[PDB]
Amino acid sequence: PLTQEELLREAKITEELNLRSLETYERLEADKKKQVHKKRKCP
Amino acid sequence: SGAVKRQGRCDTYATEFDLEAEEYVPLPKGDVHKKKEIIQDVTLHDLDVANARPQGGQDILSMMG
Amino acid sequence: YSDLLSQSLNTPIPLLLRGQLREYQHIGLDWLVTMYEKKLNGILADEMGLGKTIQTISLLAHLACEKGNWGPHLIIVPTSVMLNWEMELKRWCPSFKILTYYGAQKERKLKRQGWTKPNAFHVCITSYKLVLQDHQAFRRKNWRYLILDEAQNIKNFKSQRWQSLLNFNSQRRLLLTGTPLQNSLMELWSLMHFLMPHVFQSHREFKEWFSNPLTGMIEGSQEYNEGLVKRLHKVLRPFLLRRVKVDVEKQMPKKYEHVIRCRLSKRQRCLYDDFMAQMSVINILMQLRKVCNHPNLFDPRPVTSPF
Amino acid sequence: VLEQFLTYHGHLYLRLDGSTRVEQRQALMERFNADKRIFCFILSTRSGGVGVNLTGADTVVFYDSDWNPTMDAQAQDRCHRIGQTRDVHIYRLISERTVEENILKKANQKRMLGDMAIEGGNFTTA
Ligand SMILES: Nc1ncnc2c1ncn2[C@@H]1O[C@H](COP(=O)(O)OP(=O)(O)O)[C@@H](O)[C@H]1O
Repeated sequence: PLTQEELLREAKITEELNLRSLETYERLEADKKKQVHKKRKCP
Repeated sequence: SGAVKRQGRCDTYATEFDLEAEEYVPLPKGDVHKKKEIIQDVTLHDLDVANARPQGGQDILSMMG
Repeated sequence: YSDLLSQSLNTPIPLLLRGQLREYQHIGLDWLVTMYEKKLNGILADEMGLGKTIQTISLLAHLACEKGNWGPHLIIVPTSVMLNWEMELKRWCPSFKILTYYGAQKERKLKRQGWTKPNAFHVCITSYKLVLQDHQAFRRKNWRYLILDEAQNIKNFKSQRWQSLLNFNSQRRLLLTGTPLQNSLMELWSLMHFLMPHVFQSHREFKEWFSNPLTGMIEGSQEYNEGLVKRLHKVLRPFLLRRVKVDVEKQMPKKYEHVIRCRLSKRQRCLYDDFMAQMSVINILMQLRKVCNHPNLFDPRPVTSPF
Repeated sequence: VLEQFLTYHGHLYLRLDGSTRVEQRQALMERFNADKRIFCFILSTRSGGVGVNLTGADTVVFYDSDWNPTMDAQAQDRCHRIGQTRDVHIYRLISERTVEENILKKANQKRMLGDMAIEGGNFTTA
């Protein structure tokens, strides 16, 4: 407590990677959601 | 009266087909079930001729005409 | 303040950021971080599209990296944009622990479980529809930087948000809005007093004695149209940064505003004359607006059918 | 009634109101800015002000302008976005010598008030 001047600036890497992964998953979800799903097969 | 008219297909489906013979009218507003008072002014001869020469919907009595 | 800031601004480094700022965004970041370093609150009045959100994100990143200002940061943005600000913070600076405080009573209760712990979160994102009634939990907090997106919701001091957010304990305050005016000059006072109370400590009357003369400059009443406007500019100079997109991104096409006016149809003429020769001025204006749009708004033509 | 009028003339459109769900709003935006067939995009003036991106259109017709400004601007900015490929023509309809004339005048006055107030060179230079 009150002693993370540098420990915080070092541990920030893990949170950065975590949020990166989370936001990449968000973008992937949005991309897959943007699809059209149209199929006119002319029976 | 029982008369049902055809104002046309819904307006949102205008983009469905390229060109069609159907007419497009905006989604009717207001509640599906609505009433209203009409202050009509007619004559007695109208009722006389309506009861002497009846009319109606989907009745074969129209053959009288 | 203006002179000593010009002296201070006679350039920082965008450290700890994924993307890169544009030449003008870097200058805005420099201006507002120098403002911070000088212990002054300001308004980033950059027009829409210029990307003040990324500028504020880079400012927070710089504060956390260089000044070690990792403490809790509160960002109040409209509910429809909370997701946008969260995505922006994650794409540009994922290092910050982001606390997206939203949901129902139980969800928010759960999300506040253990938030008093140090370093549990670095940037808190919420909305006015939420902080307005949960101020009891946020008021008693040591916020370092208070950020409000789309500050136009705080346009007036009679709206329960200006009051709810006024006494929020915070070290620094930042307002993001593209239109601080065009409703009245009192909105500028509502925004500034929230920003610098001791500077505008005088109640709304003081800036009303600034607007009323200024408003007459547009109307028939006394039309100085000079001197007082330059004094107002001097007063607003050290607080707000304003830039127009026509020159920052001038590559945009030109836009033309055309105004055409038509006559009123008899069906419109009769109704307008009837309402004019009639309630209250507000009700009359509303009925006239309703008439000018279309007369069917009152009663469409009656469908006729036999009796 | 605007749709009732546009139908009589045969003009494709995709209305947008506050009652529409944000999902439906985004879907209509994406379908309009992509499909070239739709000619009109009827919407309210003071609807969702942020997130709107209707670069697919190239002209604006303000039917019922508001007394106060900054919202017609937010409305104009829905088509006058960054990346626009063609010039935007904004048409404003006013029914003569009515309350509408007054609203237009007041809007202009407010715009002048705001222009003379904030557009006085508040850049990082000075
Ligand atoms: N320097 C930049 N690099 C990449 N994208 C940018 C940059 N500046 C702005 N943008 C884009 O501009 C958009 C507008 O973001 P935001 O600032 O939230 O909107 P507003 O302009 O209304 O403030 C964002 O989606 C962002 O991707």
